[PDB]
Amino acid sequence: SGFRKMAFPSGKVEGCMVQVTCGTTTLNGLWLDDVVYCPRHVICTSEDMLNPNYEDLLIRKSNHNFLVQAGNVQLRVIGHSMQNCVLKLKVDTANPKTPKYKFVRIQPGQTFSVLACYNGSPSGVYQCAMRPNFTIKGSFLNGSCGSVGFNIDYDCVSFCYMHHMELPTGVHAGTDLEGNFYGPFVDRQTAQAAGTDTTITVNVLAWLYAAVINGDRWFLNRFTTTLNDFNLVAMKYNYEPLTQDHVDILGPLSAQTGIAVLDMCASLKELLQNGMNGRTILGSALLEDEFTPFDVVRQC
Amino acid sequence: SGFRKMAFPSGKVEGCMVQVTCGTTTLNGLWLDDVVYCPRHVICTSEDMLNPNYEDLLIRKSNHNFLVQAGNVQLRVIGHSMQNCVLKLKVDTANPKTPKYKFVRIQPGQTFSVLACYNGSPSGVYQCAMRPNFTIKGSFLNGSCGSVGFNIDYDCVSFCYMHHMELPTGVHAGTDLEGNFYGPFVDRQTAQAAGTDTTITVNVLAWLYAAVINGDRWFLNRFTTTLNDFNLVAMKYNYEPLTQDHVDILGPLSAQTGIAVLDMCASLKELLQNGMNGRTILGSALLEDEFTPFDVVRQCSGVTF
Ligand SMILES: Cn1c(=O)[nH]c2cncc(NC(=O)[C@@H]3CCOc4ccc(Cl)cc43)c21
Ligand SMILES: Cn1c(=O)[nH]c2cncc(NC(=O)[C@@H]3CCOc4ccc(Cl)cc43)c21
Ligand SMILES: [Cl-]
Ligand SMILES: [Cl-]
Repeated sequence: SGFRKMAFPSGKVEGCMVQVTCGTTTLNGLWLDDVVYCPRHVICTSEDMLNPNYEDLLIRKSNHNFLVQAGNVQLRVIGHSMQNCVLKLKVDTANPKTPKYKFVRIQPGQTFSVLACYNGSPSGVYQCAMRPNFTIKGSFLNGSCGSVGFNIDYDCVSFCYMHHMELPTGVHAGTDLEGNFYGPFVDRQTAQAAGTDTTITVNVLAWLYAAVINGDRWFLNRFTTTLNDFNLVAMKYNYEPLTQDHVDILGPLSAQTGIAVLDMCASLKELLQNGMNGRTILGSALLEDEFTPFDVVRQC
Repeated sequence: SGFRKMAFPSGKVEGCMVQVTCGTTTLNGLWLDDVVYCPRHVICTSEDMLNPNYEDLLIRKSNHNFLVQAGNVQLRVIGHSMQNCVLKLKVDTANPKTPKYKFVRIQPGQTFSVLACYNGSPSGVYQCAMRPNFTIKGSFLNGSCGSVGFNIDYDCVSFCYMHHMELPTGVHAGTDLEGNFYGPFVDRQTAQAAGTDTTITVNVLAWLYAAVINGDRWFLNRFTTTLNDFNLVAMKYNYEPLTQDHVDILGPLSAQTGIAVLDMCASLKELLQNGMNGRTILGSALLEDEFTPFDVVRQCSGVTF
């Protein structure tokens, strides 16, 4: 029993965190096998950030302009290349702590653990979701660039996010480990803004199923809804559309609790209309949307 | 920017988790130096749990009745003894991954990270507070016993909790690493209940300071209060009393934000009396009490381990 926002154990990722310095800029890098991945903006000074020409800035660097520190040991950089917005530094030592890993690009609504780091040293771990507007609501201070997001389903680390930037609203933007940004963001200090964010409907439904599994039913009602009527209502509260894929994904939770997906949708419609009336669901007075259907099954 | 419920990095503790099996029961153990610590109820059948005589149950076991597995390697148990509600299994190999550590007993209101484990394998990490009623609101399934709670202070892991039991309300009870329960709980399958809980006032104030640091100021007001008047309000709303020690601990956050502790108390009094009026603080519609003043300072300053 209980239901917490739970992160994956971070040890496998801690053993990969290094500090990358280029000139006056220092940030984090991810050391896997003989390559250190880090945001390409490590080659910029604050005066290069409006319209950096990364190819031009990079061609001017030699391997010895990149200082990589793993613990108290300096690694030797023997090659460098850029892939999209990530810089890949080939080093002369394979990381002995490299876990089994893969790089995965995630979709909005997906969750992952973030190991926030400064100067190549882990500070804490928390759970995040890729918002529908392609930002993450992280907790990152200056120096956190290069910190990564990951999942560890079945002993293999799937790296899905590398932190690059903080937007004016205090939310965060980054890339997958192939250096492709999530959303329409660019690694430039030009004016950028997070688009209007919305609630991850399929995750709210998964979390209502978690509440039923954990013994709470107060929010259920005798009604059902069509999928289209549900979407017409939910969109009025800035909820993401629920697709037939989402309905299918909620199938196992529906079978376990005995509550049809569209019957849970009718409960959600009523919660949006009424609020909670002084009650809570799984210790929350708001509808939680950063648990996926997969997370609920894993935790419950 | 941003403020998340953040756990300590768990790697130092992951390297200590092992699986302990005694007969049909399998749970987790913590392997530090040449000793594996686990709940003493690993030796009980469900019927023994109704009214266990742990000394009598233990004298019937040999070292070979405890199967300890660290990853895919079986450790050799060469001794066994009980300390309060923990069983200590001496093994023939010191854990090469033993971090610098200490065993500390925490007080209600203190937070810690929990590394939830099953079959000696870490599954998740989350941040908990020891409630005023000595329970923790954890997330634990069958097989999670022996999972531990900890903090990291510099490069030293301070182990403060070992999981033993789930209570009927779905909250959790356990011991420190010396086997002393937090709360009036016993390791027996007999009627037990979590007592009425209260809110950790000093932690709510710390989280209001975190909200101010992150730009959420709507709840600030021109008023101040006295510690006695505030405590009359805290008592009325099932909040823990705020002491001068709590006020002193919040000193740095008060100096940074420019909001005196009793000025923030006046904000909290108004929130208790009026609610949030449709608003949220740090994405919450409830007053959060599982961040200590130290957690707020640490998260807002980026301390690493
Ligand atoms: C400077 N800084 C903070 O104070 N809190 C941060 C949390 N995360 C990230 C950063 N920094 C950034 O966002 C940098 C500096 C500003 O401009 C840009 C523009 C583009 C890119 Cl890719 C990176 C950055 C942080
Ligand atoms: C059995 N079980 C679950 O289903 N979810 C659990 C989460 N945490 C703990 C346990 N288990 C317990 O509580 C066991 C079994 C029940 O009886 C008692 C009585 C006293 C003590 Cl010390 C331990 C236990 C879990
Ligand atoms: Cl995905
Ligand atoms: Cl402090």
